[PDB]
Amino acid sequence: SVHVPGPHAMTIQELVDYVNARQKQGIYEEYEDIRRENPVGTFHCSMSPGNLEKNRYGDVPCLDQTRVKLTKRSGHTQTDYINASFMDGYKQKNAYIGTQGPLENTYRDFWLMVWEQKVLVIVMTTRFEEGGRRKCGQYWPLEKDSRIRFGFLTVTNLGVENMNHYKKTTLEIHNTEERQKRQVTHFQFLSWPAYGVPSSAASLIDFLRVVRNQQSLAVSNMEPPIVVHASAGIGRTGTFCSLDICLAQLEELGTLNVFQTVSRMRTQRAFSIQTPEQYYFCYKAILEFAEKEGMV
Amino acid sequence: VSLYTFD
Repeated sequence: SVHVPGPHAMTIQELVDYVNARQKQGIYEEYEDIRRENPVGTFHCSMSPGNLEKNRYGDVPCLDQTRVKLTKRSGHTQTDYINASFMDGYKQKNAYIGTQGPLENTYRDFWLMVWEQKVLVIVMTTRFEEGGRRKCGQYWPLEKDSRIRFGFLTVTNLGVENMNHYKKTTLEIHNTEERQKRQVTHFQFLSWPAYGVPSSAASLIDFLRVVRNQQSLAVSNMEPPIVVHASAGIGRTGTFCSLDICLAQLEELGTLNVFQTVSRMRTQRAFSIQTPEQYYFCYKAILEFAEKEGMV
Repeated sequence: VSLYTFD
């Protein structure tokens, strides 16, 4: 994984001092420093005709070097392309697939990716619409017993649990060609607006724990990536994954480095973390968690 | 024409 502690992992108390020294504006300047880093990679597949329409946003391509390729294609319009990026996690290659909110014309691509990448957990940190603007397609059967066939992948909703700030949807993916079935858990976090931070870092971290627990549970029953998406799949997605990585490293090694995490993440899911507020949120969420956990 | 980051 690109996410190794080195070379400047910080303890939680050093993180407190670091944030105190830099303050919000210093952290914002640090985010700008990240935004300016020489972008290593190309976006040719994203920009190819045929694939342009598969990008929700003209300004959010995905890197060639880390993209999730679709193998079992069908139909001229299904290229190997989905706007989806393999993302390392803490001590884990390809812990996530960061991807955009599926478009009607990429629903089937999305589920193909979920099938091919053996995904067990989908994390969605977007509503379908914000400001009456569609931000994500309704790419999964919303109501229990509802199903949608995406070619040879039939997705059936097995139940929806409505929690505080998120919804947990149990999906069956039935590969009807291979006669194979898999349960995928779909988590939709509802209180994290685009370009924003979650209303409560504690709610996000609890959600992170729920996601982790479900990933761990599903895996104990087979490591596949967790699909993490928002609308573009970069801002809230990068923030979610970065927080996850930092918290995981904090838990295991007592250290973290937000700047390293985000910088490295942006070499995999380009443009990860989309506002300085989200970048600052990573720090503040960690510090708030640290306080709540008596670590500081 | 759909942009994620707009001013």
